Amino acid sequence: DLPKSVDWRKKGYVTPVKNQKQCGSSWAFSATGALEGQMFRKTGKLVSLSEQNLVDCSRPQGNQGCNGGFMARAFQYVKENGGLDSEESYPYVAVDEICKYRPENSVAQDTGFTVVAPGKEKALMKAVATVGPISVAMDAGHSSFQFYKSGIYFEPDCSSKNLDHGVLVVGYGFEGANSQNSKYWLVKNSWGPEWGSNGYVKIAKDKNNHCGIATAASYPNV
Amino acid sequence: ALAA
Ligand SMILES: [Cl-]
Repeated sequence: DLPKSVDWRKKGYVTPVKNQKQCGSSWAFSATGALEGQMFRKTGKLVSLSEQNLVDCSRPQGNQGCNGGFMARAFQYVKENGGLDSEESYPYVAVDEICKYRPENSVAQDTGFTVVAPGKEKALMKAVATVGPISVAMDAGHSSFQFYKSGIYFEPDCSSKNLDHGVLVVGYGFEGANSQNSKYWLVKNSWGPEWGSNGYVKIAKDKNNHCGIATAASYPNV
Repeated sequence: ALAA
């Protein structure tokens, strides 16, 4: 079966926490996090990827820069575009700018993406355990989420269907001794290391798709 | 979503 807990940060698949600042680009941070773990799995090298590359160039795939977007449209762009640059070559400035995509600076590629059956937390558990970090959307429009600090986050006002924020599941686990209760998803956010728990949040797991975490999960195929 |  599947492991009782997984934490890809402990295996070198995850870069330090980033900060999207005042730009609606969480979708891009989620998409680069997932691509960063897959390229690492494939090559053994961890390289920070460019969210800016995505914000500036994927309008054709249906993204809207700092006005919003979707992780699947971003993997679609890296595939149609044939590549994606590093952060070091195409830095993040948090505003919509001129597409400056440079093929010679590409450090990642993907042939498309795989989707996790919507609403299926156990399908998600399976993808996290066998693939690596997974891009997911959640409902983060809540004061308790803005002010989150520690523990398992559970917010009654959360929706599993109306989502507004893209994040990355880097693993899952539980608190205590019974591996079957008090479970949580380990999630990397893009509001800087200062938000939450060093930039992460534990979201209640197997509690009816809390905050929509398994409503729209996907990962790139490299 | 954006940080407050
Ligand atoms: Cl956003």
